[PDB]
Amino acid sequence: DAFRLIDTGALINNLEPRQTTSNTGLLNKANIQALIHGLNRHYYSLNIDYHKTAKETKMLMNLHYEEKEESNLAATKSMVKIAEQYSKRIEEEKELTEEELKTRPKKHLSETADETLENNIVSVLTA
Amino acid sequence: TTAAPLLALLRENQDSVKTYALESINNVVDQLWSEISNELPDIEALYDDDTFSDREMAALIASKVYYNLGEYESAVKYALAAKDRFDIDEKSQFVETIVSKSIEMYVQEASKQYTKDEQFYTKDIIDPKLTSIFERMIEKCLKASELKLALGIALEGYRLDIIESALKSKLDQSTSENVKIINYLLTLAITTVTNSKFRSSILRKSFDFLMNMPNCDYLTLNKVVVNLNDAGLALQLFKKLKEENDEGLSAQIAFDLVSSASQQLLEILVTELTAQGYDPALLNILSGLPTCDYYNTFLLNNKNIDIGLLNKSKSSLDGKFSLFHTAVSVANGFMHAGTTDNSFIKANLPWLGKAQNWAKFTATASLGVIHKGNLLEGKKVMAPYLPGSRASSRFIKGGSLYGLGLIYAGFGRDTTDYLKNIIVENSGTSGDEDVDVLLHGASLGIGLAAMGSANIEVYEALKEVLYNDSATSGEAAALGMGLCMLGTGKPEAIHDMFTYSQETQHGNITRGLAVGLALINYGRQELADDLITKMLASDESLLRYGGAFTIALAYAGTGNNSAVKRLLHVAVSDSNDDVRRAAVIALGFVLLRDYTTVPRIVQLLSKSHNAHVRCGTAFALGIACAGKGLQSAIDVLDPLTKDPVDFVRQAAMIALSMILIQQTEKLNPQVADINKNFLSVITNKHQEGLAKFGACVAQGIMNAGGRNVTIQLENADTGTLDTKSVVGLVMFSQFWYWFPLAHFLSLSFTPTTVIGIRGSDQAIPKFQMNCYAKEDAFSYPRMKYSSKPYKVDNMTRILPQQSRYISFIKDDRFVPVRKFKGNNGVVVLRDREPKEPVALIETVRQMKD
Amino acid sequence: YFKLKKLEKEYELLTLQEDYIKDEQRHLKRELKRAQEEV
Amino acid sequence: NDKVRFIKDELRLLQEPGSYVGEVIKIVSDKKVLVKVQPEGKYIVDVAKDI
Repeated sequence: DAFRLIDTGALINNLEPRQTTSNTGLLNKANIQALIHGLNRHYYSLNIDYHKTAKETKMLMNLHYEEKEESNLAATKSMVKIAEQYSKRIEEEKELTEEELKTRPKKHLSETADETLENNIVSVLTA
Repeated sequence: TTAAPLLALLRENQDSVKTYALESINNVVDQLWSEISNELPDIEALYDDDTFSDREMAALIASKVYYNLGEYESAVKYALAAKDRFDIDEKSQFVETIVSKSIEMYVQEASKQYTKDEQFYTKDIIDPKLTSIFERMIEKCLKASELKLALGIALEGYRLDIIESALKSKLDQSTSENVKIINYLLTLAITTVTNSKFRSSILRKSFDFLMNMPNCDYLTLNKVVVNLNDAGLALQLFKKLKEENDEGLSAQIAFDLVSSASQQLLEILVTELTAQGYDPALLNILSGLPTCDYYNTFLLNNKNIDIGLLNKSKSSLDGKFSLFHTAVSVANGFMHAGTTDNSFIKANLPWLGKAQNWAKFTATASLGVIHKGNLLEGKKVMAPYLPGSRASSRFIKGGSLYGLGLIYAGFGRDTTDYLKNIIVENSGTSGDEDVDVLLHGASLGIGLAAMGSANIEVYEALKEVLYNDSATSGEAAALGMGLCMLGTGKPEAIHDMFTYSQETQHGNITRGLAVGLALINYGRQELADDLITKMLASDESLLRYGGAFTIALAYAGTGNNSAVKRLLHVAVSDSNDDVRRAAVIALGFVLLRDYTTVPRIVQLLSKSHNAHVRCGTAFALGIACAGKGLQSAIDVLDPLTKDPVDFVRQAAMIALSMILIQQTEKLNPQVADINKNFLSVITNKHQEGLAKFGACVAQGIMNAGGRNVTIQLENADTGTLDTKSVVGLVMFSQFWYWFPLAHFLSLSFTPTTVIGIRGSDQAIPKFQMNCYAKEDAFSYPRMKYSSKPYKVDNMTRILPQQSRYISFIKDDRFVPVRKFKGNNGVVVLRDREPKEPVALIETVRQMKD
Repeated sequence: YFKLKKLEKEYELLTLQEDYIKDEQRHLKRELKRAQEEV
Repeated sequence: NDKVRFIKDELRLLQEPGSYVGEVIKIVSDKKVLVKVQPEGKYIVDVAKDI
């Protein structure tokens, strides 16, 4: 939040500045919102806005062939453990399956299976 | 039974064998169609043979090949080659289908060829085989005596030959039923026909249909002209009514075209009829001068408002928290609108002292809404507030210039030279603070005075105002040029205002030009797609705000299915809260054709997140349904009332104020609990600042003009929209940036009353009118079923539900013409045997002239 | 004939409601991922 | 959408001071119940209107 001093010229003693009243509210904490129009001199509330352009948007979009090689690094070391990677996932699903048999759970079984589905699609992308 | 033996004889050469084998297939079809599909190449081979004359029967069977397989594309082509072999009167399952399938192919091929040329039905561009079968069903509908399907099938086929032939043949004399069928032709040309080119073509043909008959409805004549918006055909109405002038004919057309015609339509009727001669007593009626004067006496004497309502609301808060001084003038201007009552301002002295420059700017501007309707005293009462007299602040003079345009809006030809000369003198000298204040006020007054005017000097005077790099007076210049560009507007003004908006570093000027671009294109529909695409493609926040209003004004009234789809994608993908709320509120302008289906879309968008969106959806029922109202619209706005968010309650209370106008017991029982909640927010002192602002505005809209006026964008006479009401609501729909934008709502006030006019003396008589609406059933609030009748004189408060049973009494020798169409408004009367005047009602025009 | 064209206008209203829900519900997934991480 | 609206509105519930823990001992005809808090002392409060 910002707090602006008083240069007047629209004000002199007491007047009504700050057109375009919309969006958020006062907030702050306690004393600043106690006096707004009465005493505007040393403190009053404000709002914060940010301006962007078309070029500045793509400047932060660089997060996603350099990344192509880095994508194959995860599948490179996984080829050694590909037997041990799928084994630990299937054996984990076997214990989660017996959990539903003793109920008479689904969230723990769904989250475990979702991680296995994405790992199988990435391995196909290497071919 | 197999088709092999019957189809094996077609491979030899004989005259009798080819005929006998072909006729055997036409008799047995539903059994043998299995093997015929494989032998189809052998059947179609004889169709191309010139020496084979049985192809009419061969193509008839070949058409049944694809007809039994479900493909109707090729079944129509081969069926037309049968000629006399295909019987129209057979009325079998094959005949009643292929003929119906040819109608669907006739509509699809006509609309695609209509854009290239409109004469395609006459020329050979269209398939003549599909035209012959199309005209056979036309004569079939004539034998059943149905004019709805006969004239309705030619609308979607884009052909003017059948409409002229069928309508003129059924004209008899008597002519009461012929006008109704022509009236249905106009109604079916709106909803069914979405194209403006074909809709205007029917209006040009429908006008000559009533002129050929000696007895025709004169109200339907103006209904066609205003829909077409052509001043050429309007001149033929006055020439026909010149030597035929009657007490109830030439006078009725004068008042009905006041609000129906646009600004450019009124300029031609006055100029053209001046050289050829015109009635000197009817001069001012075309311009609309007495129109505002007739309702000045109605609002002054019949005013039902109480002074205690504005006294308890104003005295509730004063001094500290000065944002509430705006809401005082909002509720004050509405209730006193048209009554010319200044006593409330001078009543409380401390309220004028606690007002600051921006607060006195609203208080001084409040005189324009209150004193509206009197154009003679407009500058006389506000004279001390006008420039030229030294005041305590410069903003006081600016408030008078804004209030100056409120009274003179559209009549400002007298005040045009006064406001324009101030702008020209301030165009070369600017940059000072006190100079920009006088320029900001004059730019607002000239906008309403020049509203609808094509004058270039007014646009050029406000064009150089934005080039001084001063945003103090620049906010008014952006909104001033938009009212001058209404309707067609200037084509070069689109690219100039759009390019300068991106190069402007001022916040108020950039947001003002986006609203002005929407005012440039009015009713353009697909013609505005060039500006709509460029505004939505920009990444700026303020440019995307005005892009939603451009679709609202261009598609206002009758809309397009592609216009709403564009508004939905802008309010979703874009993350700007101000742009999302601008697209959801624009949906009310495109739905103005039908107010019943408006809450269906609103109820889906009112439950979403981003409360800014829930505010724009709240007015969607207040922009459209305010003209009529619906009980389902209350349940949609019900959960928005309990929302603890401050700026949402402002959207709920204001939207319910316009729908509940003139509602009481045995009408809308929900008004009791809603109206009491308006005073509960003012009574409760624990509410926030924005919570009490909407309570003072909601109570002022319901009680506006002593509850003698309503807010309606359109009433059904000609079928068009009011320029002053629709454009004036666009500015009222936005309260966010500059608080007292509600003063633009005064242009949309529609009073509901029945004012009779005696054509002999062109005066206002006084007599009781027979009606079935009694205060025991249909009544109005003071400070369903109909049984017993009721009588009331002229110039009285009449509800829109009470205007259906209004009937004049002929014992006083007054012959009504329009009688009752189901709504209010001036109804010109007649006189049977004039002898002496009976009664007269003294209006404000007696004290002036 | 009057009620026949009202059925075609009903399909346009159901199409606008169908295209909005599919666009809004898929947009809620982007807002749900933000709302859960911000709180 | 309701799941999204409830999560965004949780900030108002997170800022709520919460509630204490106590035990009921005796009651009176004034709708004032005696609540004994384990860490703190005893407090006589008013029962809810729904109970």
